[PDB]
Amino acid sequence: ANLRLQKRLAADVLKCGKRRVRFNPAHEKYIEQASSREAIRSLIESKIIAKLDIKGSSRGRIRARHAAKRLGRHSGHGKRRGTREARMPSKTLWIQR
Amino acid sequence: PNTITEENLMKMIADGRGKKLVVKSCKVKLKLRTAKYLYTLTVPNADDAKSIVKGCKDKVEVQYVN
Amino acid sequence: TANKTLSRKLRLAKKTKTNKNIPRWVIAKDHLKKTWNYKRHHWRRSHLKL
Amino acid sequence: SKGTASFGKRHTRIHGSCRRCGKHSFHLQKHECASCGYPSAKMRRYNWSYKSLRRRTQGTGSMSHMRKVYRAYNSGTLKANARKYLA
RNA sequence: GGCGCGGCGCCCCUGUACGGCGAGGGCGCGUUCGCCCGGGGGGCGCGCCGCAGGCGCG
RNA sequence: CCCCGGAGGACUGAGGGGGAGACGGGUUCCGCGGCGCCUGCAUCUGGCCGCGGGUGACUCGGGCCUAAGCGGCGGGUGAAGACCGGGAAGGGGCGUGCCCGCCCGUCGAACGGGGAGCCGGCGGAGACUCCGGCAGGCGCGGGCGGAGACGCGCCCCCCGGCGACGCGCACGGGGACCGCGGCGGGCGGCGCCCCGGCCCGCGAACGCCCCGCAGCCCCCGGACGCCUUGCGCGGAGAGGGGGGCCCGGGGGCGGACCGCGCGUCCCCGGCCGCCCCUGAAAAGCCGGGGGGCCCGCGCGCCGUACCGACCGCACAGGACUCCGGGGUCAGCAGCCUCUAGCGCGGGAGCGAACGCGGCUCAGGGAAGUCGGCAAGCCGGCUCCGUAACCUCGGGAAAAGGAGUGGCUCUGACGGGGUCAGAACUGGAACGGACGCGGGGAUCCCGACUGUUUACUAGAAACACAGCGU
RNA sequence: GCCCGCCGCGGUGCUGACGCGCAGAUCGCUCGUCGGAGCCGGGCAUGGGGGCGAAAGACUCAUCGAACCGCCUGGUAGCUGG
Ligand SMILES: [K+]
Ligand SMILES: [K+]
Ligand SMILES: [K+]
Ligand SMILES: [K+]
Ligand SMILES: [K+]
Ligand SMILES: [K+]
Ligand SMILES: [K+]
Ligand SMILES: [K+]
Ligand SMILES: [K+]
Ligand SMILES: [K+]
Ligand SMILES: [K+]
Ligand SMILES: [K+]
Ligand SMILES: [K+]
Ligand SMILES: [K+]
Ligand SMILES: [K+]
Ligand SMILES: [K+]
Ligand SMILES: [K+]
Ligand SMILES: [K+]
Ligand SMILES: [K+]
Ligand SMILES: [K+]
Ligand SMILES: [K+]
Ligand SMILES: [K+]
Ligand SMILES: [K+]
Ligand SMILES: [K+]
Ligand SMILES: [K+]
Ligand SMILES: [K+]
Ligand SMILES: [K+]
Ligand SMILES: [K+]
Ligand SMILES: [K+]
Ligand SMILES: [K+]
Ligand SMILES: [K+]
Ligand SMILES: [K+]
Ligand SMILES: [K+]
Ligand SMILES: [K+]
Ligand SMILES: [K+]
Ligand SMILES: [K+]
Ligand SMILES: [K+]
Ligand SMILES: [K+]
Ligand SMILES: [K+]
Ligand SMILES: [K+]
Ligand SMILES: [K+]
Ligand SMILES: [K+]
Ligand SMILES: [K+]
Ligand SMILES: [K+]
Ligand SMILES: [K+]
Ligand SMILES: [Mg+2]
Ligand SMILES: [Mg+2]
Ligand SMILES: [Mg+2]
Ligand SMILES: [Mg+2]
Ligand SMILES: [Mg+2]
Ligand SMILES: [Mg+2]
Ligand SMILES: [Mg+2]
Ligand SMILES: [Mg+2]
Ligand SMILES: [Mg+2]
Ligand SMILES: [Mg+2]
Ligand SMILES: [Mg+2]
Ligand SMILES: [Mg+2]
Ligand SMILES: [Mg+2]
Ligand SMILES: [Mg+2]
Ligand SMILES: [Mg+2]
Ligand SMILES: [Mg+2]
Ligand SMILES: [Mg+2]
Ligand SMILES: [Mg+2]
Repeated sequence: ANLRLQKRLAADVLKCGKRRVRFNPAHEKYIEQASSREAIRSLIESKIIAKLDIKGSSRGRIRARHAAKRLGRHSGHGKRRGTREARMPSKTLWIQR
Repeated sequence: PNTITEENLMKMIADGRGKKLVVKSCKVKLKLRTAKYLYTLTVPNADDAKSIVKGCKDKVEVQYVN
Repeated sequence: TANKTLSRKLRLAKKTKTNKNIPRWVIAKDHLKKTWNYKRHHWRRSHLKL
Repeated sequence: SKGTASFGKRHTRIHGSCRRCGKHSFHLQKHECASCGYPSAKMRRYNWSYKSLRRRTQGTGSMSHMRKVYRAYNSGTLKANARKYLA
């Protein structure tokens, strides 16, 4: 009933945080009977224990706004917060020329 | 670890400087374990054949492919 | 501290070693009613200065 | 903030264990004990504190040698040995 | 004082729903536009009905 | 059950309620068991209680060196306790007997100096320490080449070197990070669209070969040039042609998937600027001049668990330092977030006064009040336009105006964004949240930046450069 | 020893909260400063009629117009209580 030991042992083998380790709701009686990395390794084999993939952040909208910005969109005076020098330093342009 | 030319390899053999040789199949790697360094040679199997015809009987060679 | 001299280590070790209760067979043998060893200590409320 | 807040800046040891008297009284910076006076050759004793005197003195320890010598004198053969020597 | 729950209609509030089809500066893409459409959504007011509604003490 | 599991909904928001150290604590660590005490509610939870366990080093630190200091020194002084101190016949090599010699501390740094370590794995609790593999350090035993810059055994006296050092806006190079595509493998959803979403594609210390901008040096020869963002350099020998040395780095072979970019952090390089400020020492190791002469074995002692579990009588206080992703953006600001982590003396119902933290209010606009206290107005970016006075540096964002979204296009700079312009369009809207000066005319005091009554006084008080005795 | 502004360092106003506190000095909003007479950590030095002080009689371990601890000391009181 208390399965904090197996959760820490499982995240150790899978090399993941304890938040991304999932146990099959049934077959739980078995997880309770494990106390070693060896017994847990067999459970990750039978598939009773598994690790969820990380959930990154979709960049589809970001890639779209960048495409529009390379076309001249979202870049007028209402969208600029920093000054012209902070956005394009005068010395950088002089050195290039 | 370092790499070696075959004549220096035979110098090492002939003056008993190695403790074990390994053949690795893949161009074949010949791996020689001496006191100081591990020396490696790369030769085609045709040349491995003659190097082992010339292999030393005071010398344990072990094969390896997997 | 993780970086301690052997002398402080040994005096701390003795405090830990002697922080114990009276054996029950000792209570029976010596015919005691007081059964608490009042020289015990607990790390949360102690001020061992060793 | 001269009270409770100032109390939170304490992570130093002022005194440590004395090699002679064993108390938490040896000053780690002045290198001299405030209870028994070590490394002085003589012990720190003051007549304005007889309770301090009684706390650590002759008799609060084992008295092992003196105990044996006194019993030997009072009831054993020691004064006879003295007569044999002083002949 | 056998309540209410849940509907249906009226009446109000907001301001014309998604989608479909057919104008749009421009170079198959396209903000926006017109029609279906005073529409769609919502209700703590008004009117009429499936599930229901009258409890143990003293 | 507030414990455990699954599913959902949220939060902390990389200066973390994350991952780890120093100090302090001292067993709080781990496994099994439990609820008498504690866990201001409960508990089957637990840093609580019982029983067993637990921290492994040639290479990490301590031990050594010296800093600011502290102690010791024939003696000196004082009634003593004790305090003060160079003017003393002050020790070494060996091998007899010679020779050299002026006189302290194996005290003081777990951040300074200091020979030498990387990867993979295994456990309930330990790892740069174990195991396997691969190395490194310190020890002990069986006289030639070149034109040249340069290349290829010791011992004593003296001359030197390394160790060994400030701050700064820039500029340049490497590493890590981060992105955009391709290609391989796997997911998720899917009312319509979707080759448009998500996850994984890894390479150490060490050894050999090559390659390394700036910088310093050699040879020829003898001059209206070379060159940086900035400078700077040359008859005390530039440019051009050919070479040498250093370079915390990179590549190839060992050890053992493919391209292309802006930026961030860290270290390094050559310069330039600054000072009535000029930015430690020693052990240890080495060079010069003069003179005299491969194979084996080993590496002792101490720390190492865990914790903001520390101090405040137990606690919204106090408590040093590492590492630092994405989007918007000038950004280590605010707001949302991947990874990781998830307590905070307990819950339910009602929707009174009053209070505490907030919001909006017609018409007027300081009439309120000791007093505009409190609140509100202003605020980003671009363009326009800016007075008195002044120590000529300022005042200055003075005051005041106008624009700013989305979409479709066009031009300029050598793959990369910036800057400029036009048409169309939307309640007559656009820094749409967030972030973010209200302004002006004067009088008194003190020149200014700075300091202060820890806990009722931040000022006109103190300090200050300057001036004088 | 320039200006806006983050962490940091400080502490203006609300004479706000609290004031049988979260706390024997804290919390919220607002505010000063932010390359310097700047801020922080460890080691070391100065000892009570003495130290240290950009000076407030400030600070010297919740103690300061003279610290704390034990003793002289059951100090003396024409004064208050019993
Ligand atoms: K572009
Ligand atoms: K420890
Ligand atoms: K404690
Ligand atoms: K305080
Ligand atoms: K002392
Ligand atoms: K238990
Ligand atoms: K005398
Ligand atoms: K004296
Ligand atoms: K020492
Ligand atoms: K030292
Ligand atoms: K130090
Ligand atoms: K050290
Ligand atoms: K140094
Ligand atoms: K020389
Ligand atoms: K350890
Ligand atoms: K009520
Ligand atoms: K009332
Ligand atoms: K008024
Ligand atoms: K009035
Ligand atoms: K006001
Ligand atoms: K304005
Ligand atoms: K626009
Ligand atoms: K003043
Ligand atoms: K200033
Ligand atoms: K001032
Ligand atoms: K005051
Ligand atoms: K004040
Ligand atoms: K002030
Ligand atoms: K004033
Ligand atoms: K003052
Ligand atoms: K601030
Ligand atoms: K004040
Ligand atoms: K109030
Ligand atoms: K406060
Ligand atoms: K500033
Ligand atoms: K002094
Ligand atoms: K002092
Ligand atoms: K005093
Ligand atoms: K006193
Ligand atoms: K006393
Ligand atoms: K006395
Ligand atoms: K007295
Ligand atoms: K009197
Ligand atoms: K009196
Ligand atoms: K009385
Ligand atoms: Mg400029
Ligand atoms: Mg001290
Ligand atoms: Mg319509
Ligand atoms: Mg959040
Ligand atoms: Mg535990
Ligand atoms: Mg309770
Ligand atoms: Mg070392
Ligand atoms: Mg060190
Ligand atoms: Mg561990
Ligand atoms: Mg240094
Ligand atoms: Mg550890
Ligand atoms: Mg009035
Ligand atoms: Mg002033
Ligand atoms: Mg005050
Ligand atoms: Mg300034
Ligand atoms: Mg400022
Ligand atoms: Mg009396
Ligand atoms: Mg008295």
